[PDB]
Amino acid sequence: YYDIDDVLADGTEFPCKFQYDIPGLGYNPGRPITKNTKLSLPLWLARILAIVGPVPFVELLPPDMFSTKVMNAIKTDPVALDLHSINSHFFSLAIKWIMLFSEKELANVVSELLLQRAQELNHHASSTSTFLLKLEEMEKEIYKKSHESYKDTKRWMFK
Amino acid sequence: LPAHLQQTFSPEEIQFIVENEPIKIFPRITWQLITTDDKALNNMVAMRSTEVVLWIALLLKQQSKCSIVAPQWLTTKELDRKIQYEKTHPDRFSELPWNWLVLARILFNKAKDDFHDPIHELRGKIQDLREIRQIKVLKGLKYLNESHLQLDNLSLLEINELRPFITEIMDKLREIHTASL
Amino acid sequence: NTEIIKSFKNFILEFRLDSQFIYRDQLRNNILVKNYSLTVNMEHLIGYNEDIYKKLSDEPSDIIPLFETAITQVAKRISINSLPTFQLILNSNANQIPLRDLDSEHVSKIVRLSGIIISTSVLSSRATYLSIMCRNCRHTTSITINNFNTGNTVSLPRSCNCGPDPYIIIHESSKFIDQQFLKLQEIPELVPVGEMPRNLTMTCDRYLTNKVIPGTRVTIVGIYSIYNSKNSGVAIRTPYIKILGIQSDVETVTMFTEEEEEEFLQLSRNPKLYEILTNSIAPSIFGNEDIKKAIVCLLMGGSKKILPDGMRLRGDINVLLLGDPGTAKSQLLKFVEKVSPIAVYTSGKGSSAAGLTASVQRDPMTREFYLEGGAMVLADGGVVCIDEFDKMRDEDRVAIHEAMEQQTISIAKAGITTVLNSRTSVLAAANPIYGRYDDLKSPGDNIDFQTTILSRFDMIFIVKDDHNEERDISIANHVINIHTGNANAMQNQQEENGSEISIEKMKRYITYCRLKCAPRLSPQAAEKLSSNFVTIRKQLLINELESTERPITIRQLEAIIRITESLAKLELSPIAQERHVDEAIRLFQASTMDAAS
Amino acid sequence: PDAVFGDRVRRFQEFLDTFTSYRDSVRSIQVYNSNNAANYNILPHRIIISLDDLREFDRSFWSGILVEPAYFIPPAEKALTDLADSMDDVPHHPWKLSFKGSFGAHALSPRTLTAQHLNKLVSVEGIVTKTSLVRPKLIRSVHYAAKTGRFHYRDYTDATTTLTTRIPTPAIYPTEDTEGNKLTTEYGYSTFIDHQRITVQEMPEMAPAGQLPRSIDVILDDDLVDKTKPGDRVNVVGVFKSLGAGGMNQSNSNTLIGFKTLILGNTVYPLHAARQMLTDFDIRNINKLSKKKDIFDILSQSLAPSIYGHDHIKKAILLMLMGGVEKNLENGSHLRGDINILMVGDPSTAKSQLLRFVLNTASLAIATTGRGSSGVGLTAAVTTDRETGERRLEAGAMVLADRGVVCIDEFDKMTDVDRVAIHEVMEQQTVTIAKAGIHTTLNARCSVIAAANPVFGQYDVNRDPHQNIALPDSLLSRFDLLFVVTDDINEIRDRSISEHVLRTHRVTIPFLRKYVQYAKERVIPQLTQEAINVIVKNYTDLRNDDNTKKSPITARTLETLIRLATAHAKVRLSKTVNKVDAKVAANLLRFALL
Amino acid sequence: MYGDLGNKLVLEAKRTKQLYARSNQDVNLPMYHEDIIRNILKEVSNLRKNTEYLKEQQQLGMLDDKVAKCQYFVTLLCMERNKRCLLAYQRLRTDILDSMAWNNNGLDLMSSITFSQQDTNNLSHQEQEYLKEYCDLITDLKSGDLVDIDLSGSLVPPSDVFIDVRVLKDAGEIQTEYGVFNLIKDSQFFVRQSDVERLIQQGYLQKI
Ligand SMILES: Nc1ncnc2c1ncn2[C@@H]1O[C@H](COP(=O)(O)OP(=O)(O)OP(=O)(O)O)[C@@H](O)[C@H]1O
Ligand SMILES: Nc1ncnc2c1ncn2[C@@H]1O[C@H](COP(=O)(O)OP(=O)(O)OP(=O)(O)O)[C@@H](O)[C@H]1O
Repeated sequence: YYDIDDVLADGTEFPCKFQYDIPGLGYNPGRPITKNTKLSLPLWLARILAIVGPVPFVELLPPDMFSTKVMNAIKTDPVALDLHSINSHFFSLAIKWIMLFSEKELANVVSELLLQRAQELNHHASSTSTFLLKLEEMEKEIYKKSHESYKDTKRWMFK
Repeated sequence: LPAHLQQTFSPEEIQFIVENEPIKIFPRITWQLITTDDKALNNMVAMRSTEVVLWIALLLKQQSKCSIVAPQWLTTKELDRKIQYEKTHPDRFSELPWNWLVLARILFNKAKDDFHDPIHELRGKIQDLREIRQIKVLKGLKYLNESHLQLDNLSLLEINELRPFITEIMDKLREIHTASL
Repeated sequence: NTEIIKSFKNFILEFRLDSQFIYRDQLRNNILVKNYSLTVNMEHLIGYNEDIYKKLSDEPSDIIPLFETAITQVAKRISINSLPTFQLILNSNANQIPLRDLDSEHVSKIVRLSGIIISTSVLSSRATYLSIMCRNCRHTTSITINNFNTGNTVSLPRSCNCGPDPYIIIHESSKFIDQQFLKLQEIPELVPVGEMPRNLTMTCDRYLTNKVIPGTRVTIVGIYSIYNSKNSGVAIRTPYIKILGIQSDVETVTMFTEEEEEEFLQLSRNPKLYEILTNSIAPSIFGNEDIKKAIVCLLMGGSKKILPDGMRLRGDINVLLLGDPGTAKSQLLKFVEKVSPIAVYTSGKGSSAAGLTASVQRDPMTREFYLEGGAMVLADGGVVCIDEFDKMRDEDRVAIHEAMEQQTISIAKAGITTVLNSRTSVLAAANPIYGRYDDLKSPGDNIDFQTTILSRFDMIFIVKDDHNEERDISIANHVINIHTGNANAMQNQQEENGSEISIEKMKRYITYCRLKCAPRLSPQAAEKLSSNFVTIRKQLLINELESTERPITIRQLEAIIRITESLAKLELSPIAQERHVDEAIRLFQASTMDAAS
Repeated sequence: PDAVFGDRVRRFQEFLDTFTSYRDSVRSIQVYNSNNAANYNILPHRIIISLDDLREFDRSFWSGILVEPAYFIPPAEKALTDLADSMDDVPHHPWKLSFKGSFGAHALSPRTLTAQHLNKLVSVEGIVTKTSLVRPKLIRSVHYAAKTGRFHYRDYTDATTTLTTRIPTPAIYPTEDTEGNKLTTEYGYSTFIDHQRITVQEMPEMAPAGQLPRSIDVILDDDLVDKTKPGDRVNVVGVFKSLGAGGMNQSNSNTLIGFKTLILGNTVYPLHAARQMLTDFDIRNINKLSKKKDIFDILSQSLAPSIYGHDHIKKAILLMLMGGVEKNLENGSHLRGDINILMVGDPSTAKSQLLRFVLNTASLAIATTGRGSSGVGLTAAVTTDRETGERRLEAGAMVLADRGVVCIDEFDKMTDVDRVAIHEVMEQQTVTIAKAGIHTTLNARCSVIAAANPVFGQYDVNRDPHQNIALPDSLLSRFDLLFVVTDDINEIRDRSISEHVLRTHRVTIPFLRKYVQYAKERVIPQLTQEAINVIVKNYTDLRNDDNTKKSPITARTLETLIRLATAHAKVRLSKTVNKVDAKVAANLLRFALL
Repeated sequence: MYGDLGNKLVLEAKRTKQLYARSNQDVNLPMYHEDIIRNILKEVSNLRKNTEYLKEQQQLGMLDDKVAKCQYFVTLLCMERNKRCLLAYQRLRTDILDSMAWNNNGLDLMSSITFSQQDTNNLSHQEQEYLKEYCDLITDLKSGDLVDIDLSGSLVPPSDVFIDVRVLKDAGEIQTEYGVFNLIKDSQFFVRQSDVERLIQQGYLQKI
């Protein structure tokens, strides 16, 4: 698949900095970029630039506010949370985070989250200015199939 | 190239695999059937049973020259003993006719006005049993482990209704379990 | 008695029309997502329910909740403890005796009202499940108080073997319901002789509260019971309504069904909307094509930017209509009132322009100064409409200067100083100095001294009086068809059902299309309007050197960009284009020339 | 008790590890307070329990605190206070809690009340505008039989224990215990506590437009009184609680609620959307950019990111907002040390644009909208009887203006009765009033920002530049800067405007608010003979050129001419009044006058 | 910054799916964004002549410097990052006209794929030769079956053998095979099952 769901999800930004000083700039004069300078990085190049060197080039700093000031909020009540305005996806960004990181700490704690969100979703499936709908919209695709199954299954079962 | 309903069945063909099962009739009429799965008989005798496939008998009922006998568990004095073995057993469902829900809906179109007093009793004694199954199914999925389930007695219909969501939740969590190591 | 209970638990688990088994098929659907509520439907409920109501009419105030105890006992059948009690919602429709027959045969019978709700109170609490302690003897009991005869259905007795009235209300194990005392007002059209309208009071339960905003048409069905307050002659009491269910019209908070939007998308793909509305908006208006297009863009509006800094832009447009009497600027304004979601109509004499926005007064309880009234705070999200902008000089201009252009007022009267929000949209229709002389002299003499209001509004029409001998006779042919014969009421009903749009369809899709899409104009248009303005200012600049003064300043240039954003809300496209924007200036280029001649 | 006490004791062994990191903290805070009190020749009992130490490893004990918060908190106190004595008993007041953390979806905006969580933990935010009185209250008085020398003991329970609805004691003070001794009471060993109610409005931006703001109220205790100035973005957390008898205490009880909403809470916090602690890093960088000799100009251009030009106006706002000092005269009247600028301009030329975004970075300076009811600087003797026998001079609008800024509009579109009030508060820092009560001189440090419009359209050039608004010169003489905004039409000027509005329908702010609020805490030079020598020469030539030209200036204008340069050195963050500051002060007035 | 227009390119690609797949089968595909893809065809042109300068200096200037190697990677990576989107929008374009090509693959006057979206019927006229190369290929798949099996429609299973069908919006004489049914205007039928399958998908009969 050409992956139209997440090719934009790697289009999002990500703040990290350098370890060396490189004259390769495309961001606009002053072609030497000084080291340890915090730069907004798109996920695609930044994923492999933290790999290619021994010592890689980009200082991968963790955006630990996407670690510590939300691990607490999801370790309390997984019912109505801001899962969305902090990150327009919470799923593949968590996937491609853990591939470089490989730490089972938060890899346990979102595994608690999903079944709890799923526990709402099935038994929410039988049949307002800016922020609110997309709480109800990141869940949409995941169940847009599901209640459309229940919709026809009544319409055969009755007359 | 359907591209519409691919990962599961639509609800119009799940009846198509069950209509090809045989039941018993009471014939009336007297070459006849060469239909490659036939067993055509001679001048057929009434007051006797015969294992006949379903879909030809529904067509035989529109021209109205035969009659149907209900299967042996379709009395109200039989279904009650099913509701006690489950109300004492919240673990699972006990005893299942395996195609019961789609079997009744075919049986309620000129196959209901034949039987001895089933109205205001039978739809009473069925629609209760549908939800008691699905109340049981709501406690089960909360207990979801990784990659191992226990569904023992489910109708084909709920299998066509639990299906298109139960995959991609456990599949998406299969990634974060496996890609962690 | 009891056993009625057995007549209904054995009644709602099986009532159906032909093989749909509906009430179990919705209660199951209603215990899941937490609402805990019912409705009732048609006739046999009526057919034998009168045979129950012939034993419920005697007191439909205590055995109405004898329904309520039943459905909990069918609820636990669909569970297998955290189980609340339920509520009821009704339906009935034959007519509406507005406010006439209200003491004789209507104590404790089922009534239906049509009114306009005006005033909401703050919430409160009464209990429904309590726990009770005897003082020195320490008895423990629990009493439930379900339906009412306001307070004091039953009291607390003296028997625990401890002392008199030893009973106290703990707050450890208690539930609560909320009441309203919202006030109802008579719809001002049904009983005209010479009278002034009256008013009643009512309460409700929590799973039907906060469902109304002030300024709406509403209908309501409930009881007419009587309380007795001891804060006037013999022992007289007062009237009030105990409501049951508001099967209202629309809200006029964006949840609705799906087949509504299906036709809307099926209509919005046909690209004839801009021309077909101008015939179908006002079925009683001869032409007036430049003015008519200004109204549809006014009703929907643009957007609002809270862009990542401190300040903000104002996403709205505000028009004016000045001209001779007899050019239908008046009766056009009643026409926007019914079609708007929220509309008020204060169009006359300003009405004490200091008391237009805010009022404070002493209080009957605690002698306090709190905020009560306003014309703007009622009218947010929608459109107001006023007139007579010649003979108000007192406070009408000093009250709208702050109310417009930033839409952020704060009252600094004796109590609070709070910046309450406002997102309003104004409209006015004045007269010049008897019309003709302002079109037969130097083009001044419109407002008596100041033009500073005129820079604050962008769109200005200046109509006039021609004498074209073929357009009047059609008009004289027009209005006799609409006065008597009512043949165009049969004609426009004949072109309705495939080509035109009635009034009740226009209202519902405007609130849908505004509250879904969010436009933005394309950067290819940025070269277009910039090249437009520099000669527009120059066309003004060539006029000032000829000793011609007055008014154009830069609010209009940031007003055209809202105008071109307006039809993008109409087409519901997330961009804006060039055939989009060239028609937009074609409305405003036409209104630049009349600003000079 | 065994069932209701067992999970107390099992918690009594559980939470002792949940203060492994606080059992040091709770005794370190008192050992010096025990020390300094013995060598004088002070803090309350705050034990902040986080969520984290009670959610990582207890679940049954957890959700009891967020479902039934009535059988758990006096367990937590009683097991706390023994650790105070088991740690500290050798040297010769209950230590209640605060409970900070997150909550997981209990940010009930009080426009909404709850059906789910009544009698539970609630997090509430908003603004307070009531600020009622303060009044003490007894909890325990000790009696003493003066004959036979023996003592007594008595505690009074009330609607203040926050949780247990005990049998009340409808009594003030008893006499004659079971003896023939006239009872004496020791008041030094009788303990007291205070009691203060405050009403909280709604944050009037996130409540959607269908209603006026609503309100509820909260009873707090001594530990955070006088912390709540009226006009603070406060955020409280406490228990939800009903009290009062509804339906029985009077008979027939028709349409009278008897269930008052109350919050008996703890631990308020001011928020900001005064306390901004910065590290060594940012405090060093702000000195590092202080080393540049251009940063007065960069701050001017980095303020209003929408509007072209007006750099004379733009430097003035940041000069005013940061503020110039007033050195009070010892046994003498202090002078004006406030600064008070004014604007006027022909319409739609961004005169009200920059007036609303000074309120976002205001640093606790909440202004009005200039609606000129009597109350702009006064009280109007509003007391509301304050529970039958208390009369209070309720603060109208100057308790918010103190060491802050205000802004008001529409001067000529006002009556007379506000103009007499703005006379007093400008010539004098204080108002003093005796309406039906007490003469009281309460102090105020204010600084107005003005906005008016000319009368007769575009008539400024063809007539006198003066009298152009003709409001009384009592204020014009009390003001200094009358910027007259031009709107001249040039084909390169407007073309530049046209794209810049268009480019924005799609050096930082929080660093800027730190820099000024750090610069209110640095020392004030005032002292260099070199800079005072040049400015008086700079005055004298225009003292020859004020009277034969446009506008006569006065001696108080010299007190500006120190004050602008005085604040201009505050931008420099130095203690030497340089020379370079005196050149921008002269040049700013030269555009203001010519 | 770099692939920014491709982000909003694939963003509006998301709208084309949700328009079709939620409402109904009737596609009315919007437009091809030649104007949008010409912008990224301009940036890929400028980016390609950027690296051949450093391909020219890598032997003469910095002398295959480690900095220059990373400078090749950013120019390498930003190519293919752009390359990922521009075909993905290209595939989701062509993976929906096939559904138009399947359901009306020839049932009644096939090569009349006219009276159909004229503003985009010149757009997909460059894709018509792609489209008809499905249509030519779909013909031999109909004939290359060794027996006659329908591949044109009839996806819903049959239930009964007698179905009441009404007609409207149609005239003329059609159905020369399987017996002529003599279609007059607004007159219902009562027929067997297999005949009307080639006419319901044709869209002449209306209601089952
Ligand atoms: N262009 C028009 N098309 C249809 N009807 C019109 C038009 N202009 C006026 N009328 C009719 O005039 C009738 C009475 O309106 P009226 O005479 O009150 O206007 P008016 O209020 O005097 O105008 P003005 O507001 O300028 O004073 C209405 O029934 C209306 O139908
Ligand atoms: N001189 C200016 N330069 C740039 N933009 C301006 C200017 N004047 C007005 N604008 C634009 O016009 C909009 C509103 O201006 P504003 O309403 O503040 O005028 P005003 O200062 O209120 O005048 P008045 O008080 O007389 O109404 C702003 O969004 C701003 O971008």
